[PDB]
Amino acid sequence: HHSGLVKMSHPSGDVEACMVQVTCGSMTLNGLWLDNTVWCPRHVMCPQLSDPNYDALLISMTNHSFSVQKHIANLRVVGHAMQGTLLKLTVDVANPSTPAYTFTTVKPGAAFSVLACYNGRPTGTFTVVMRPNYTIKGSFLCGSCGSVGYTKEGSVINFCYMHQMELANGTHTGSAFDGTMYGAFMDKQVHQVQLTDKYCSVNVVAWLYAAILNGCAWFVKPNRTSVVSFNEWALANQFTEFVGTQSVDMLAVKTGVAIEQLLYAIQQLYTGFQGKQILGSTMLEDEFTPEDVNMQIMGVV
Amino acid sequence: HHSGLVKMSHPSGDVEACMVQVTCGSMTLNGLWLDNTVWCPRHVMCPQLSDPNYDALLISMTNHSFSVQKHIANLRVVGHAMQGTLLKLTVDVANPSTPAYTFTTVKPGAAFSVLACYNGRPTGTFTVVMRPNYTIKGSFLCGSCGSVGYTKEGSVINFCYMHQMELANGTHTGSAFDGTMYGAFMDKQVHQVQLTDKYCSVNVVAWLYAAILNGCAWFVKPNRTSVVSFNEWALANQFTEFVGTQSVDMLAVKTGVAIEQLLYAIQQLYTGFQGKQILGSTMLEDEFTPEDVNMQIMGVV
Repeated sequence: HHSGLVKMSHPSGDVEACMVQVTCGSMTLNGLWLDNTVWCPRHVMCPQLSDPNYDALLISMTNHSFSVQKHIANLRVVGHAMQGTLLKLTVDVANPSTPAYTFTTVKPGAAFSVLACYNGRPTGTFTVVMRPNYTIKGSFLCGSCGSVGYTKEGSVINFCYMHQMELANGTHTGSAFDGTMYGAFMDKQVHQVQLTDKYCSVNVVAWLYAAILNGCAWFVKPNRTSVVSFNEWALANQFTEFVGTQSVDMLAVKTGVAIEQLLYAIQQLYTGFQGKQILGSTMLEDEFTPEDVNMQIMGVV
Repeated sequence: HHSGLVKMSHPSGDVEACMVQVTCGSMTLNGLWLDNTVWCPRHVMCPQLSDPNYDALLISMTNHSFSVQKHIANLRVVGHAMQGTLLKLTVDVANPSTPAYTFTTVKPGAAFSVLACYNGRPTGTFTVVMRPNYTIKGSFLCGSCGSVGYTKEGSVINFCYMHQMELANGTHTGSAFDGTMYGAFMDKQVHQVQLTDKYCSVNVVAWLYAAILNGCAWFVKPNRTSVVSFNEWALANQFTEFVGTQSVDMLAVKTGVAIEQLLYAIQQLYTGFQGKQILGSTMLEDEFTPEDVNMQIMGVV
């Protein structure tokens, strides 16, 4: 039985109309063009990208150091500034396709859509969850820096991610549009310690509820673990602590299974499934959120 | 270690600009508006959708039976015709956002992108493989009929799917734009036998090669099975017969592992992984194609 659950991304139209190519000397990557501002990673200023002095690089630059092309036009740069790990270029024309938008920060376990681009040309879209160590399991190649991740509320786009790097274990990180990197990472071509990932408990619970909404419920016993008792279990077992939400509450209402019944389940399943399947998997799945389950299986925003 | 592989869809921009809402009396669904033609499922003509007479319904209709709204305008219908399970409405204005496009038929194991829509409003994009029983494991709700699936070559969009139904096991099917349904299915609200699914061998091979390109290769032995010998194995074991492609050939070249080495591997792994993992899974994965692996891990179109 198929669960109705797929990795689903927002439609990328509105964001595609905001992507440009930024070139500063030898280096070329993607930017995001909203109003009269173009955002892009600052290492576009760098030739030898290990321990570089972006402050010195920045001052070395004038407005004519930066070339910005729209492929999906040429924008004249009339300003330049650095904010954390991003450049903030000002251009003479405002993007007439600028969406209604905000900037935001995504939190571990939250999902968002990524528009992957090369040379300012949109090439693919996918959706990820911010992991607990502030990486994502994306699909990025050389030239992908500057691709953006975003959520959408109504017609408003919430930009949350500008892509910056691949870590040794093949995951990816980038920055928020305040210029801070997610996690403790730095935008230099240096060795960095990746933190440990954890299962996202709220999302494993969402998934068990998705199984239930598909008729799969052998793992539900009457037993129960309190959130508090579970959260002390979690800290010893590479699970995040669990924090409930109204979205998880809707699922408990629709199915009549209590959060605490599944917290207990997680505790048992972690040790072993015992040769059984859950939604065609034999390991806990934490890549779907309570909102994904509410929307895709029940129609609920 | 993360493999760099995600379920990746084309950017949906060009197609979003082609989606409209079609309403005929009580029933509302999505259409695809290219040039002066709007395509939509024919059961929009139906009130009691079991054993309906579309031929009689069709004749019962005039041009003023059909209302077509663009939300992402109102199009006057000046023609109407039925082709298999689709209506072909002619409208007075041609879509000025019409992409370069073709129609095509997708084959089992091939991947494509779906733009899911409600009331003519794009709401999500995802990517699927056409299964061997001509269903897809999608994410569709009431009102989703008329959403479209498509591939993309260069700037040309290859429309291959217009969504029609959910089968009892939770999978989905629809038609090609010649109006034929995929598989033996019919667009009536009646019981239908679903055929058996099979593992897609070419795609399990692509996946084992993706593991190899990520350093994971414990399952590679020197042993070998011929395609022919494997294809006779497959017919007894719910695998598709394997047909190689140049894309699978590139992977064999880049890694120096022979197709036949992995065909043998599949044969052993099918019985059991023996408590080992492959790319973080413990079952064979057939949802990624040789082209997905070539593009996402190596940059190769």
